[PDB]
Amino acid sequence: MAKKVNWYVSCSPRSPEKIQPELKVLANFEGSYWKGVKGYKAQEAFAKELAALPQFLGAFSTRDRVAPMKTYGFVFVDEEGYLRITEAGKMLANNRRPKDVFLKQLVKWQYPSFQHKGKEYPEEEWSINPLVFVLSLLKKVGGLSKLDIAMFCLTATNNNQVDEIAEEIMQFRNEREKIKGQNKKLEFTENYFFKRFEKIYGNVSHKSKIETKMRNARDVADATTRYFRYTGLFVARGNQLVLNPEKSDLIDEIISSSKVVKNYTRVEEFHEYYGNPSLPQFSFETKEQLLDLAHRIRDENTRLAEQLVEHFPNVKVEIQVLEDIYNSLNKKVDVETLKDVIYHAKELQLELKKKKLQADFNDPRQLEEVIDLLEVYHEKKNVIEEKIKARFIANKNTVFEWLTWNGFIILGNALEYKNNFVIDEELQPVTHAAGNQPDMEIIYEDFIVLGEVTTSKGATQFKMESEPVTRHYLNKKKELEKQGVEKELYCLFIAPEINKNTFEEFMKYNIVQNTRIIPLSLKQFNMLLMVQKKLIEKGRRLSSYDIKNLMVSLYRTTIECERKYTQIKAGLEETLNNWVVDKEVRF
Ligand SMILES: [Br-]
Ligand SMILES: [Br-]
Ligand SMILES: [Br-]
Ligand SMILES: [Br-]
Ligand SMILES: [Br-]
Ligand SMILES: [Br-]
Ligand SMILES: [Br-]
Ligand SMILES: [Br-]
Ligand SMILES: [Br-]
Ligand SMILES: [Br-]
Ligand SMILES: [Br-]
Ligand SMILES: [Br-]
Ligand SMILES: [Br-]
Repeated sequence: MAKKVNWYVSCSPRSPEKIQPELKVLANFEGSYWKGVKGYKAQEAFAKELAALPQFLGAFSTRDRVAPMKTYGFVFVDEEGYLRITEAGKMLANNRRPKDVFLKQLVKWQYPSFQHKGKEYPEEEWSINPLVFVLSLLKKVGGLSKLDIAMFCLTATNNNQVDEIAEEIMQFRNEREKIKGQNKKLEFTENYFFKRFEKIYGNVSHKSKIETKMRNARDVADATTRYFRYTGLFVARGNQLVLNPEKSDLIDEIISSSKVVKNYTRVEEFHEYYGNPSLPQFSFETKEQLLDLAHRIRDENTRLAEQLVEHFPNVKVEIQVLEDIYNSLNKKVDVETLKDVIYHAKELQLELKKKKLQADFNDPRQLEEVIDLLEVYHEKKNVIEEKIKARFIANKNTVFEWLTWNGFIILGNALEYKNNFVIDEELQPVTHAAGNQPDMEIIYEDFIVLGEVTTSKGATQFKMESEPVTRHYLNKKKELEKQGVEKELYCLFIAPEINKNTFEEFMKYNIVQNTRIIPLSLKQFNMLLMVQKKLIEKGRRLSSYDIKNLMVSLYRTTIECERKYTQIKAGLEETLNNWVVDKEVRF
């Protein structure tokens, strides 16, 4: 059959925030001829401008990068052959309320559509809003792993199949539980997957063929969870995609008002709807009800801050931003201003939830959980992969970044815990930091620490980290100086095993290029977490000063110590132990 039998979310890119910079470049070619051979000139000029983008300075086809921008309603080619940018594409190019733009586009997203119609996508088989299908399915099955999405969701082609696939997942789960033996369970699962795709791609080395289908499905499932979590309607709970408990009413309305419109065969008529980021218009998107929503979020944020500020006065950072955001309603109260206030207020609530983790970590079980997961990174690669896949959606390299960041939060005192990796609305990890950024920036009152982490080993470690770390350091220092920020910059480089050549390369930059890179073993980093744990046990905790002094002391050792690897290494352990002993904790 030529009929397609699955939908997909693009893997180019697989994480949705990487579209904006592409789209901003593409918007420059609005009004360009973009069809046929006359289309070549503009499309090749675009391709060159895009290859200069940081994310591509590490070779695709232009058509391949543009396709998701068409599928999600940001751009189209009109009937006269010119490239056009929709209002949704314009908003995202300008970075206005991007997660909200994605929510509305992916809620409207349907099959068939202008991009996916005709012979390949017959209405007899196709009538689905993939994101909404998945919201409705989760109401039935609670959660979906990436494998669940690959096995059951992508091959759903009609909104009316929610109940049937719900029933089938539960029957799959009920049987799988009966299979005794973890390995046995893996094989059952894999064979259930093989058979299902068999009846479905029954179309036409067989096994080699449906195994490619299965592999593709897994790939797409990953991308799907990242795009869907980006909207905020979904979050991770362990290794499962689940509904965001704080968006219940919004999710109810989405399910209720979603639809497959039939006006998709001509490009203009379809994009007048699909490219409109005001559509669908939700019940509460009136001035009157947006005031109420803005005020509800303000009260939530206030409640949060006030619970924290007595023991964690660094939340005074978000309290003031909060005041600046809402002072705009003083000047003007219209729907657009309200939307912006509400967008920034949710962003700030997330910032408050990061400081709230400080209070969570007062419970030693919570704190030790972070330590214990970090300790997993001393195990062999196969063990790490298994333990992390069972507890997270994100891969183990991303999770190592997230765990190290939680480590900074446990030590406390920062003004901002700036993860550069992506997290979702429940603070769970999604996508690794970009190649041109350190993994995180922890800003304190009078110093700043970059966190650079890797699970890399030996020469590929040297390979991977020597230039980017020293470059990220130097770019940041440059930026701070241009911005007039009078704070010393440190970089903490953390690996389970720090390679001597990597180490020696950072020592050379420290003394030669005036960097302040401090290489700390995962074991040494975990020691810090244990020192804080014991202090909290005794009613104390580390101060901002304490952390500064560690950074300064270790820094000084890197440049004052004798120029010999073994000496500097032992000097750093010495300095560390002093600091630790100074805390007078049971060690
Ligand atoms: Br980029
Ligand atoms: Br194209
Ligand atoms: Br696509
Ligand atoms: Br098009
Ligand atoms: Br919305
Ligand atoms: Br998977
Ligand atoms: Br099971
Ligand atoms: Br077995
Ligand atoms: Br996200
Ligand atoms: Br604080
Ligand atoms: Br590893
Ligand atoms: Br992994
Ligand atoms: Br990633």
